[PDB]
Amino acid sequence: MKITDLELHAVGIPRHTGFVNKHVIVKIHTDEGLTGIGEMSDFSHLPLYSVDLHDLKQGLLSILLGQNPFDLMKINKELTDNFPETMYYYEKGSFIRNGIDNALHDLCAKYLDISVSDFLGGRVKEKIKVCYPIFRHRFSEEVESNLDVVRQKLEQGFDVFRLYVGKNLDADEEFLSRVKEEFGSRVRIKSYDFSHLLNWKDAHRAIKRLTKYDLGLEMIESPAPRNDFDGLYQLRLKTDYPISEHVWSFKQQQEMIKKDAIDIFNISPVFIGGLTSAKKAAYAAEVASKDVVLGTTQELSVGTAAMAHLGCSLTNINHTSDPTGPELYVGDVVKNRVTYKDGYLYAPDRSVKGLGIELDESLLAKYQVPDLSWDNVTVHQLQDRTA
Amino acid sequence: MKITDLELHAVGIPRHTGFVNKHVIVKIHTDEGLTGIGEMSDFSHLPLYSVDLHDLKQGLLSILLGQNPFDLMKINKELTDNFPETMYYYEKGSFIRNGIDNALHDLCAKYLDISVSDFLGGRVKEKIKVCYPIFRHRFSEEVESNLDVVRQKLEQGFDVFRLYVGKNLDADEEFLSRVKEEFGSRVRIKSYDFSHLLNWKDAHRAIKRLTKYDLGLEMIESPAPRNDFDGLYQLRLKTDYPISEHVWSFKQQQEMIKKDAIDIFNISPVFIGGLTSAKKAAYAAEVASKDVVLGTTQELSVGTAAMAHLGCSLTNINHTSDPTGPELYVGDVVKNRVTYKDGYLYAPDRSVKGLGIELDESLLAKYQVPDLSWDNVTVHQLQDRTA
Amino acid sequence: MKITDLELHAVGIPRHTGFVNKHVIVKIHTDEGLTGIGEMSDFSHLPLYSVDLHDLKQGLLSILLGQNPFDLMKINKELTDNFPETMYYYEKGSFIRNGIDNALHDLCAKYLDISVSDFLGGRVKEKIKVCYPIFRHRFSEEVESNLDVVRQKLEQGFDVFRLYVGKNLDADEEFLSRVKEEFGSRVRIKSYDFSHLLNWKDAHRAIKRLTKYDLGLEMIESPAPRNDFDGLYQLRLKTDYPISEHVWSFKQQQEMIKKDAIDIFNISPVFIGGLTSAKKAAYAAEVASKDVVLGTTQELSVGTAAMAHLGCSLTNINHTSDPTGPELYVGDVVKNRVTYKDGYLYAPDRSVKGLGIELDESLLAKYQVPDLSWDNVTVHQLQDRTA
Amino acid sequence: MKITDLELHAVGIPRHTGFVNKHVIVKIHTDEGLTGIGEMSDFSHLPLYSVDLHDLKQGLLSILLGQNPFDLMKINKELTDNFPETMYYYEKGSFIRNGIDNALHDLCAKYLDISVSDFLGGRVKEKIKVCYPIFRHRFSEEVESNLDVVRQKLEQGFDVFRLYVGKNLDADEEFLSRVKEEFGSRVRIKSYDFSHLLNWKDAHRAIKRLTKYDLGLEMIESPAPRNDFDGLYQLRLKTDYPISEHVWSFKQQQEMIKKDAIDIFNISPVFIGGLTSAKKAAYAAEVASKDVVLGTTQELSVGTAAMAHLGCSLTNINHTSDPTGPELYVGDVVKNRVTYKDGYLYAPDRSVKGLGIELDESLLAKYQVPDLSWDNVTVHQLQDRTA
Ligand SMILES: [Mg+2]
Ligand SMILES: [Mg+2]
Ligand SMILES: [Mg+2]
Ligand SMILES: [Mg+2]
Repeated sequence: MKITDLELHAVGIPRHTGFVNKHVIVKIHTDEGLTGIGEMSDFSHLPLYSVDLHDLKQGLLSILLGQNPFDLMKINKELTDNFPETMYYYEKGSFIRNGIDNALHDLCAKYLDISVSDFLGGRVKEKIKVCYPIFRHRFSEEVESNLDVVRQKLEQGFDVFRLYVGKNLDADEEFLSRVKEEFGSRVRIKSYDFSHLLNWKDAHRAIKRLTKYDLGLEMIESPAPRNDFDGLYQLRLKTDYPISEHVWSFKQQQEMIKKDAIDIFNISPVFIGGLTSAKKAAYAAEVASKDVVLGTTQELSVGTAAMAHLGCSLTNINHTSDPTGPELYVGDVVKNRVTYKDGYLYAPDRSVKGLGIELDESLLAKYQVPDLSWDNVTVHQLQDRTA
Repeated sequence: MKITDLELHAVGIPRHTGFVNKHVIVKIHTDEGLTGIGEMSDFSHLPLYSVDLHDLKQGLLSILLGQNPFDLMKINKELTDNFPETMYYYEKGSFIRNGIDNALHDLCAKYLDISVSDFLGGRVKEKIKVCYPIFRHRFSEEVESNLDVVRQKLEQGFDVFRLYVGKNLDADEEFLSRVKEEFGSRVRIKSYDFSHLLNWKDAHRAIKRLTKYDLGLEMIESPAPRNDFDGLYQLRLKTDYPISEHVWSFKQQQEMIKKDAIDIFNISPVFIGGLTSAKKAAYAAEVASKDVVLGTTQELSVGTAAMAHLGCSLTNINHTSDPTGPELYVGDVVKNRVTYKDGYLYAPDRSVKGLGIELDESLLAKYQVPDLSWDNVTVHQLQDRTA
Repeated sequence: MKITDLELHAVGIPRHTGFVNKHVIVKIHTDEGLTGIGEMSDFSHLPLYSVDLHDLKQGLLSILLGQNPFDLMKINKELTDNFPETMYYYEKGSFIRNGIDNALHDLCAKYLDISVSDFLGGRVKEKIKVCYPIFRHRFSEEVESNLDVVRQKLEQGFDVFRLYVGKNLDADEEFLSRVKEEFGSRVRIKSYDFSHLLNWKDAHRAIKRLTKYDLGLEMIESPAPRNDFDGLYQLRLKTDYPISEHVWSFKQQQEMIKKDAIDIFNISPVFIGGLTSAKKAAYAAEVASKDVVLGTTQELSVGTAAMAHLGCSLTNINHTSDPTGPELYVGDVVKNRVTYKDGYLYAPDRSVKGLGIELDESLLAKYQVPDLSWDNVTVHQLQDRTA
Repeated sequence: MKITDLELHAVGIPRHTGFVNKHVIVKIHTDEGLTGIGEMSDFSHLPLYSVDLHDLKQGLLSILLGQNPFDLMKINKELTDNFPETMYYYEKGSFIRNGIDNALHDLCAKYLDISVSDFLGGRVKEKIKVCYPIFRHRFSEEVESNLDVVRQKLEQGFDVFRLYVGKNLDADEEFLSRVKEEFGSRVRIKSYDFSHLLNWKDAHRAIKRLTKYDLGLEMIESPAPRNDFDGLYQLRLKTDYPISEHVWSFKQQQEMIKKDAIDIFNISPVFIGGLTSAKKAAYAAEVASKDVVLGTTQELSVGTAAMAHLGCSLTNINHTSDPTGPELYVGDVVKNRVTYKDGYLYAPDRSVKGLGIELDESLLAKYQVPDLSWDNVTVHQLQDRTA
């Protein structure tokens, strides 16, 4: 069983918020005819440069050609050798490794005629509670619209949300106040996400005022600058609420564990390099007796399926998670999108071998884009995912 | 696919050193007729009490009956719930979990018609370098015999050994001196193992005198009391050689990582609860950028096969390992023992589904023992594995 | 005075060692006709992906178009906003910012009819002592050739070299032994560079054996993994020799200062984002009373000129530096290359406004490459800069 | 281009508060006829001794004569060699270096026919928000007068003030209460300045009671004894408000950064040695991701212009600053004083080469004083700047 070819399909898919993200769908072919599909999710994050896909295909083929897809450890070592961890939340090399590794999981599972779920340790649960995102308000006039989003998504079954804050505390607080007023306890905002925008003391001030509104609050996320382990730790001591932070590299995670800097490790395949790398991070957290939440960059159904399988295999996810990409994007590239019901993300049919998802060639063509080039966008928009 | 029954076969097998160990061979039956075999290796360690196997079978069946063998994470969680980690090197509950988990790996692999190697992440290598053990000298008159062991094993292909030290430094040093004198550089003693017998300062003194003899020395193992993380750390700073310590619980490992107490994590399925638990520990070490060595309690071919598969899947084993059980025991319970050549342990045939090993019912009967009861033995003998 | 257009010229230039690097020459045009030239030096480092230059030109123009070139702080803030620091030695975004910022310095200086030297604080010295690199030996058979390099470069005036070590200590030591034997004290090897390849304890062992050879040794560089501040600190306490490390981000530098992890800060424009960013790093080091050495990625004459101007303005460079790009590359893109005499890099003519260098359009065409795509190369080769 | 002569003009100028400060206006002449003007601001601080200006002129000429004004780094090194940093807030040697360095900036800019703004990195903003000072109350009967100051300055456009506290908490609190009562939210008191008068615990008590009044409070300044880094740190952990402290030497700043002792670094040219030294301090703060506020000793228009140029070039000034000297002093020595509008200090006309200020010889004569001798004044008056 050996890899014979690789295909990278670039697509552009807008969100209901108006933000347009570019993704890359992966296809890994073998000598036996089995093909694994994967996803290099959301390249639309800073830095403001783009990766040449023609060159990337050559580099990746050079690595994969002739290899046994079952050699996951070997292949991931070589992938990391060529795309080193950088201690940066949005390293494009991590998105790349992720697409290859989840495609390999799909491939191996298909070959074995089993769901990726059973290739990852089986299931602990059949679905995971998630939350719908409300992007940060930079202005008070943005509140009304966001309240309608809550009203609409709640009616659709999403009773839990998360709020990005930090830019305009008055606006943040106006929103939280309106929500509590209109929905009482019907809606929960499980997290206030600062996106590394504030130094910890300022975050402390913000946290102190925002936490006046506790609508089923579960955690405060990224309340310090990237890699500010000391700040995270001090904040963890001053905050009653659990502190959560994204895991973007093993070194970064090791340090947060060494310093006991946080309470919840936000782990997501795309930011750490794939399912293989995410499992290592999740197991490290388990060994450290740390809580885990399944994070997201907001991916399409292929990427969401992959993470749903991993999510349902973990024993230390005791809080609400974040992947709601297929609900946020207006389009997708599959025949049947992953399913969300009552604010829960369901793991794909365990009876279906592979990821449990199927590409729709007509949709791949429909959303096709010539490259990962950038369009007109501001830094604020890239940070907040707004348009 | 569900578990329907469980069998526990107790056996007693003497070593060439004269020490007799008791093991338990596991059989996990399913509704579809597939059976997974496992091993609860070497129960012959302190504390000086024994586990009732009739009661254990009931407790384990209560847990396993009706479950899907592929739910490894779920099952291991329940196993740990019933057999908690204790921070003790020889917790019998860990040996128990190990036997069940490796039997489940065998079962799942058989069902999928693949080697356990491909169920663990494939291969990074086809064999792992190991060393033959020379148990500690309590007296100078024990040296001669041990020199013959070296002479004999070297001729058989084992050019690397490890030496247990600490009880009699004069004897330890006499041995090392004789070896260097007779074999020059033909033989390497990759580790001096103190077995947690000395406080770190005394170990430092011992290390300073013993390291006068460096025959390809790779590490100093367990040079401090059990769980003495501060001592290990101080010794790590005073020793040029890497310091290695066994991983017997996640809490213990977390602490050694938090304090950067050691250089090499000695990981072995039997002491941590199985392949699933060992993978978690190995991945935690990888995330922490720490070296790993495959340790051992000296198991039979079933247990050695399981660890050989895991060993060949890891990317961070850069030193000589220790599993040489099948070479140390006079008998075994399989049709074909694992293979050792030129001081290397080979991973079972990757073409053979499952563990790649086969039980020999006649040998199971031959070595059968009614229970895990203890025979006449001293504390020194249990610590040194001598007779 | 405003920016009106931008040009990015990709080139490929082989080294005498056989390694081929790709660079990007920058041109920033203004309404008044003045053009600043710059260099995005050596993109040929991992990660193994390449930046789309057509897209990059658009992104950069979006930032620069219409701006006043004299607004260096404002522009650098916006550059960093779009190309965030990642805590990674070879972040391509840093090379990009560097090319833009040094082109802006050239532009501003030209407008003022002064040398970049006088735009950076004048001069403290007219030349800086540098060393010629001897890339790491992976095999003993590579020694002879490297000895000839020393023999040849010494005859040309380079009496100081630096040696990359870590892969094969026997080979490293063979080289050092041969050199001392053949040249006595005629040649100095000012640094042993581990390139973050070893954990600090292994580096300590290596340092202990390699430092048996002290041929005017000034420092040990990168003797620990990237961002291993604790390791650097411990090594700094165990090593008599100064410990030096590259500055690749302000956060990383802040942490090495907070922990007093090193003795010498290796600062180079390309890895930190340009002259503006390098000045900030150098001043931070000065405020911290820390020694500085001018590092390098080995750039062409445009990039080397820029760093020569900065180098000669600093008051805390008390050791031998590393930029010898124009001596290492077989070709260049200027009419007159920077000058090296007696192992010293001379700052460009202070009477010549701007960088003091002039592009040669025929050479730009000669070395032109269609893009920054990768050719066949191994990880070892990318780490060691060998072919 | 070389320095040929130096002039030091001592002047005495009273404040509207009645306090009389002595300053020294600097003139640096060159062979080409260009003259740079500078200011050694407010020598009227303890210690109670004065510097002989005849001797100083000789010492400074010895240093400057024949030098190239563009050699800022070289000259500042030599200035610091002769006037060492002492870790004291009011080291007269710092005022001296400051006057020379800002005069050199004026000189270099004039030669280049550009504003000092463009010699410092351009602009990030065109004006900086400042606050008017209310000096500490030692008695309750001093409150009324200070309330009139607020009433009067507010009408003139200053809506932000800062209050010196610590001597009489009852008086401090009486003032704050009256202000809030009479102006509601019309006026903001951005800082409560303890002037290093109290030990941190006493400051904590004072802070706890004073912060009952939050009129746009931005920071607590100098809430611990000089150089009490541990105290500043403990207070930073116990105070929600940012803690700010003056930077009077690089060693002091390095230590506050090493210990993460404060939130905001109050940087001002006069206390650190000039624009060159202040830029180094500001860049160090930037590298440390620390906020900066432009502090003051309250200087004349020459010194305020210099700092206005630096202030508008920094990217990390996110709070209200303090320089309001030209509004506080009854007289000045220039043709046109720096401009303040709506509580903002405007950077001098960017079209005017040099500092953008012009000396008025008649005013220099008017305010001339024979030396820097002290008049009758008490320690309390020198600490509080009262009369
Ligand atoms: Mg995203
Ligand atoms: Mg044992
Ligand atoms: Mg380079
Ligand atoms: Mg003053």
